[PDB]
Amino acid sequence: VGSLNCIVAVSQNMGIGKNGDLPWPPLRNEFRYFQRMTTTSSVEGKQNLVIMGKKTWFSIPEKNRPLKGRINLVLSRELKEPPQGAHFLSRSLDDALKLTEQPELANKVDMVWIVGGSSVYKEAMNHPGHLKLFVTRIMQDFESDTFFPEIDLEKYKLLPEYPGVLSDVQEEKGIKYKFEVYEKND
Ligand SMILES: *O=P(*)(*)([O])(OP([O])(=O)O[C][C]1O[C](N2[C]=[C][C]C(C([N])=O)=[C]2)[C]([O])[C]1[O])O(*)[C][C]1O[C](N2[C]=NC3=C2N=[C]N=C3[N])[C](O(*)P(*)([O])([O])=O)[C]1[O]
Ligand SMILES: CCn1c(Sc2cccc(OC)c2)c(C)c2c(N)nc(N)nc21
Repeated sequence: VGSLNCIVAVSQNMGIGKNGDLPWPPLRNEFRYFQRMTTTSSVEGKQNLVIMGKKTWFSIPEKNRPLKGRINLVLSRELKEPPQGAHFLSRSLDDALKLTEQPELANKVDMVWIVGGSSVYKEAMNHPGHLKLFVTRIMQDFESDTFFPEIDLEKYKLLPEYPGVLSDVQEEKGIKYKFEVYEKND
């Protein structure tokens, strides 16, 4: 199994969701970028795995589920099986990651992408090890009911460039946003 990564899009006041949807109106290229980053392997004959909490899964439009060309794994202690359309179910982040080391998954999985929500991000961010955060900065405040955890810039370095990620500002529907990559290794 390769890289462990988080990917998120966040507002200026650290917002990631509101009422089970994004705080902002849909941004076409942000969706494209999320799709491109989580799908693209760098290891022939392998697939990336996406790990998300239950609320995150159900927040994706049913038509868009499962995230195609990726192995879809949902985190939940209440569910007894994977949701309709999902591939795997685990009862914790550790278990999910433990699960990648099984004869089954071990040789099929390139990158692992945590795609939210807050609690999943928090646990990954605070766990020792090599981790990147792919952060889309939505450059306004938006009304939100769930937030991205604190990024500790003592451990997470903002990268000055990263291949296949743009460095300038984008804008859709009057909303400016930028892509960022942070790395820690501890
Ligand atoms: O953590 P969750 O997925 O839900 P949260 O934090 O409320 O997120 C949903 C909101 O945020 C948006 N969003 C999601 C990802 C990225 C993103 C962005 N802008 O990039 C935005 C969505 O649109 C929503 O508005 O789910 C909570 C349930 O999942 C289970 N959970 C989380 N973590 C674990 C876990 N189960 C087991 N282990 C772990 N580590 C829990 O399920 P339960 O209650 O046990 O059945 C949580 O309830
Ligand atoms: C495209 C919006 N979006 C989303 S919601 C979404 C995800 C995939 C498909 C989809 O179809 C409308 C919606 C998530 C979970 C997500 C994420 N973790 N990181 C970034 N940078 N963007 C994200």
